[PDB]
Amino acid sequence: GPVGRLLQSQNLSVESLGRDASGVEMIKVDRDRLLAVCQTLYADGFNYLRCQAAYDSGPGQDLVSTYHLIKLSDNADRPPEVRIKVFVPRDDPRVPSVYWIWKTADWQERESYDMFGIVYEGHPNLKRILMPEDWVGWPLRKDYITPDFYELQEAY
Amino acid sequence: ILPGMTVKVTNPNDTYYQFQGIVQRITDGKVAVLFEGGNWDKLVTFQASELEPVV
Amino acid sequence: MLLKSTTRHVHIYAGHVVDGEVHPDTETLTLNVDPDNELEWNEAALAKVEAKFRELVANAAGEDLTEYNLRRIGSDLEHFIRSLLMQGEIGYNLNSRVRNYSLGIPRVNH
Amino acid sequence: PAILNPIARPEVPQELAENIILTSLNDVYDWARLSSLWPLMYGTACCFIEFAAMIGSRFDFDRFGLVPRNSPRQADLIITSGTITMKMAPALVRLYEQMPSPKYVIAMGACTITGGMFSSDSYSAVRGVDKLIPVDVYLPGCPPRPEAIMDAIVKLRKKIANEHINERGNLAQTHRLFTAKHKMKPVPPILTGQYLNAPSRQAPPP
Amino acid sequence: PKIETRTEPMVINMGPHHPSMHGVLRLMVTLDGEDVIDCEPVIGYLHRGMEKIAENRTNIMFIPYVSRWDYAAGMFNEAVTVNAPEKLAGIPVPKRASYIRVIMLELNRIANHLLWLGPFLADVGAQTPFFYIFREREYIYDLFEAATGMRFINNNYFRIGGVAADLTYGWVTKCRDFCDYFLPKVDEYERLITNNPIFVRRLQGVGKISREEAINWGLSGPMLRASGVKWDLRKVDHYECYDDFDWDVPVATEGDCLARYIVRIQEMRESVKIIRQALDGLPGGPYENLEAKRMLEGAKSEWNGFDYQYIGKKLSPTFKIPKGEHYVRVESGKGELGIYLIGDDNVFPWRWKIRPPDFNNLQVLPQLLKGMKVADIVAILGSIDVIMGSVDR
Amino acid sequence: AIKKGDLVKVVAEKLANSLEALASDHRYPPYLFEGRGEVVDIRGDYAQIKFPVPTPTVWLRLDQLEVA
Amino acid sequence: KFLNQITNYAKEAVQSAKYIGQGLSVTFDHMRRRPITVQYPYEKLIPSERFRGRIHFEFDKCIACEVCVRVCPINLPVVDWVFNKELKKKELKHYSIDFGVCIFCANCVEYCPTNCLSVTEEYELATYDRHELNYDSVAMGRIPYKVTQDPMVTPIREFAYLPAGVMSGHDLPAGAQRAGERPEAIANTAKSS
Amino acid sequence: GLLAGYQFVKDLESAGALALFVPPEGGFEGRYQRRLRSKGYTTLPMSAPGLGDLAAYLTQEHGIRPAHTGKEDIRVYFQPPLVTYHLENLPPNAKGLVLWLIDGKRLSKQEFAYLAQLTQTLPKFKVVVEVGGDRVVRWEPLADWVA
Ligand SMILES: CCCCCCCCCCCCCCCC(=O)OC[C@H](CO[C@@H]1O[C@H](CS(=O)(=O)O)[C@@H](O)[C@H](O)[C@H]1O)OC(=O)CCCCCCCCCCCCCCC
Ligand code: SF4
Ligand code: SF4
Ligand code: SF4
Repeated sequence: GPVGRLLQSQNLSVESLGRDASGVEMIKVDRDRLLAVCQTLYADGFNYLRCQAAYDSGPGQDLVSTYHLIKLSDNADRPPEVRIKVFVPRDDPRVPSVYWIWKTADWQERESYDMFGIVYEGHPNLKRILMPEDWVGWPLRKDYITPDFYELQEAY
Repeated sequence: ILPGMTVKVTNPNDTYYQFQGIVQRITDGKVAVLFEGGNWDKLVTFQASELEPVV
Repeated sequence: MLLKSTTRHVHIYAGHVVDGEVHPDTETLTLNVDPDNELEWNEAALAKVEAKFRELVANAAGEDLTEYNLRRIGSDLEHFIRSLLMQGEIGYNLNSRVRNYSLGIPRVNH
Repeated sequence: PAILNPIARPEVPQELAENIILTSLNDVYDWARLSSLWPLMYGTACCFIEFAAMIGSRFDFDRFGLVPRNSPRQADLIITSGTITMKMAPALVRLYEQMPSPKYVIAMGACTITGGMFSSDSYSAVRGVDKLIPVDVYLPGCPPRPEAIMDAIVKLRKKIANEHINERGNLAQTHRLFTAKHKMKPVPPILTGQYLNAPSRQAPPP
Repeated sequence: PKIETRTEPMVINMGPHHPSMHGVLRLMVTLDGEDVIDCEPVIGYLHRGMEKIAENRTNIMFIPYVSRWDYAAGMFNEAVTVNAPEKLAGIPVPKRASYIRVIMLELNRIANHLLWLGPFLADVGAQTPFFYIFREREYIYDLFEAATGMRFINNNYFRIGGVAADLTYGWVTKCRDFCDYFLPKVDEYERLITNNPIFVRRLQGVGKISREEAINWGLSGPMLRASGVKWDLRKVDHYECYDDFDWDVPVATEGDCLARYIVRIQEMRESVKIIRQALDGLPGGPYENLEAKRMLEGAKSEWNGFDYQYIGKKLSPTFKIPKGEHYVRVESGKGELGIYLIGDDNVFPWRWKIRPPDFNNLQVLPQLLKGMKVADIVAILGSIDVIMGSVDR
Repeated sequence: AIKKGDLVKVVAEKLANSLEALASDHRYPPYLFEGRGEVVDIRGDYAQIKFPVPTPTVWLRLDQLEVA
Repeated sequence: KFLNQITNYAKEAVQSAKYIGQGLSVTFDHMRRRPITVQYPYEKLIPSERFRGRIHFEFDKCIACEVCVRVCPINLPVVDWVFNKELKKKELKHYSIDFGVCIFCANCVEYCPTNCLSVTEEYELATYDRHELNYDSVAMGRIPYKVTQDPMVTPIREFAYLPAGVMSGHDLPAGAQRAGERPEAIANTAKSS
Repeated sequence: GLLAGYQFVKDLESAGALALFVPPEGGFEGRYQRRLRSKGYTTLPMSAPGLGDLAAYLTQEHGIRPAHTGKEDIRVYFQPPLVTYHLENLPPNAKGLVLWLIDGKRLSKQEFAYLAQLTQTLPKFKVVVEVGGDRVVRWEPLADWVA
């Protein structure tokens, strides 16, 4: 891919998932070298994120952390707008925070942690924006058992 | 004026003027005309005098 | 600051009502079943509710004092109240108040 | 188990009054009170906007005397407009109990009478406000035409004109209160100031 | 019975009960003598779980739901919800449907800017303009209520292969009447207001983001175009029937509340140009003329062609969106909406995620309150056009 | 065995040991143990359960269910 | 150094005085125009032709295919069929819709194949008891309100049904039409030259 | 005449079924309900548009079917007769039970005649039906106003 080969010469390898019915190409960066890829991309005129949030790839398989990038030139035409992915294992692990490279990862990563449990290493103020802070459960996982609260039971 | 018939509206003081519909139900002298049009079939009640049984 | 689970006909707080105030305490867990008198109560039913409240706060608690756990206790108390009302131990108030059957309408048990 | 969810079947029947003077004074007591309802300026979601359209010039509830109030201490009517999530349910009960006793409730929109379009597959919306506060009038419909909110106001005025000054006993709260010690490890609050002065905002960790 | 003053930074809770139109937002803000040290916005009081619902509803079952994320304009998010499976399936939308969609989106942008404009002018002045926008915002409600069933949100007028139904009969003429009656007033606003020196010094330099920091902080909306970035998703993505209309994407350069106000007013003014330019050029013109031509010769003629229908082929409620994810976008009133649909093989999507513009424009509330004043808090809140319905995801 | 909308019921314990129930809370609601668990989809190994309460469906696994 | 500051102060003060006088004149002018208030209880606003009000149900046309239950955002309409055994005909026993839970999106009315289900112009639903919002199969027909046929209401058209150039609908003659011609009229004119 | 005596209660006890004509602002008929309630009669208003046959809902039983929303397959409730159940739950010294119907305009002439006839039988049961109308709170027997 035009970006998959752009960081090829930078002496670091990433997979290639191809295009996604929109022209955007998807690469699967590894969880540990995420910051390096994000840095070499931010140096190569990728300064605008537009999306960060996760998604559960299967009811027990693993989570994902899909990032989105774009060049954002002024008065521009259709820009390259690459995206990346990070497959974090289900039970224990977590991914690094890209907030320091570019922001908008303050709340988007915060919401992904609130909805899926994905911890973000080196993220400032990792709390739950939605879903009151005393909650427990990561409610957007594919298998979340909602408590038997009275004000959620019915309108009998 | 009986149910099932296709009717038109003859009352210049009504928003449904010169509309055409089908009679769904008649009770107590007043009728209910269904205008199938746009997307959602509308049903509004007219007097027995503000209609005309179009052929 | 207070920590409370307030719904209709159940009001759990985290303090002690000395004369009408609340005064957060961190271990009192007051309870205020049916303040607005949606239902009519008896001496046996209120005792059953108090016993359920005690066995719910004491026998199952070694966890934090977050508002989540307070809501989790209030939900169980209100399910117990609804079960009491279904069995017929208590009933709606029928007084000249709002009279909206929040826990269900009267049915005939077929 | 003869009739589930039974009724009270009370005693001491009414102790109501009859003399023309006291019922004529009750007429004024109920006329002054229903024709000067002051709603609380309380909106949560979509329906609030229609409520605001009911304030605007196109048709204002200023006639039949409705002036929107900001604090609940002066408000005697709360038109609950919007979905009430479990995060904000105690923030409403408070505003309702923090508000003088001859007070009323209108549940507007489908999201405050049954839960609405969120009565299924939603894990945070309270499924109707009738399980938080004693609603007086229900008007259905995703955002109801602001001349349906006024129809609800008509149906609430004709309910207020029904009250009886010899009946204000059914207006206090009984307060059947109990007490039980616990052992539950109080935790520190995780919601304070310290958003930009936090030490983790100023420099990335090594 | 008192409050025991002491020399510390004072923390005040502008809690969920906002006696305004700025949703439910908590905003625990500390201050040192009429300043702002830092604020912690507590969002979430309206999280109803749209993302988990969307995974369990088919498309036509979910399309009434979408009109809630960002209430107002309840057709931008309808447009993006329709576009999401439409792009995967590659279903071609006719040109007449594209023109009706453009007209509806532009009327919605005008209504969005009016709803932002009312309480903004209220918070920096008098409460009469709140009674004037809702006199002017009703003329669009009464056009929607003719075209679609209801007023603003809960229209569900859009469909995958086009638009639920054609316009009413006397609709184009009446929209022309509204445009001619409204276009002078977007300037009458800047006549009666925007020149009070006390009012312009009020938002002269309060709130500010550099062009290079608005890109980093991802402020997609007019909050970007007020910081000197000529970039909107209508001209960069070539949204459906654009490049067919004249374009003046308004941008300021300073990046303050005044710049936001000016960009929003110029954008509201350009929307009327877009509407008046599209109305004179519908593929078929007014609907009564099109119906007359179709009943006069359109039994087989070109007026009964695919390009003149309000919809493509009507799809069953079991559409079964295909496999493969992609990210769709629309330049809404508050900026960019984004739906990261994935979908696997069936009617229910896989991870229907919503990317709302207000959720990202709100990230710099603390940065914009870096010691401005205690009084200009509400002005900076109104300069962002916060809608808590789009702060639920 | 478990198929086509049969009313299932999580057993008691194959659930809170499999390191795939660490999503929800440690406590478990009493609507899991009633014989009302209509199955709506089977992705080979896991199954989506409806649980007749107005809360989202649950993606459990056939190891954690019985036909009841 | 000090005279420029004073001339700027004067140019600001006189400007602030003129820009208050102008607003004062504008507001004092505003109180001559006729109020746009639609005085609801006696001046009800007649709804559009597509307004989505209470659902109407014709028990005789229903065939119990449950598409109303299937395209509903919340699967609301309760349909109770029994499937009689004459040859194959389903029998309807109870149709109902809890209008307290209803969303008024009219997907059910869009996909009814037999035109059994329709929308009305009844926006005046309100009760003291939400359990009275669950409409039986009989409480649903009930021949809708028809605001126009009310002896104590002066109906008022909305903006889309007022003649060309007309903005308000209060001081209106008794012979106004919507905006233009209907298709049949245009075709009839085109028929003659 | 700006203040009313007790003629309303006498007329209700005489006819049995009245048909109010309240003004469309709804704050001037509640006092007549209060007059009714002060005599000993107990009221219960139930907003006529939403009742069924008016014979299955008032006299007989009827199976209410709540809103299942994808869960909780169809179940019936069989709530008791809305009248025979409230005639048993009257206060000890109760003169009767009058039935208030707010939006009587939605009902039909057949249902009005039924409600009128139901007053003669079933002794302790009167009926008030707020048929919309006049600019003053005037009443008229419900046996009249039809045919
Ligand atoms: C420093 C010193 C200062 C001290 C302060 C002074 C305090 C003053 C306190 C008194 C103020 C009371 C004002 C009342 C005005 C009013 O009622 O509104 C007029 C309204 C208007 O509706 C009417 O109703 C009629 C229609 S209808 O039949 O009611 O439906 C019709 O007339 C029309 O609607 C309209 O006219 O009348 C009503 O709606 C019904 C309310 C009935 C009012 C009761 C009558 C008054 C009796 C007084 C008590 C006397 C006791 C002895 C009687 C036997
Ligand atoms: S009641 Fe309807 S319009 Fe109001 S917030 Fe809820 S869904 Fe939106
Ligand atoms: S009304 Fe239409 S959708 Fe509903 S059961 Fe009858 S045929 Fe099916
Ligand atoms: S109006 Fe909406 S919720 Fe009600 S039956 Fe129709 S589709 Fe279902």
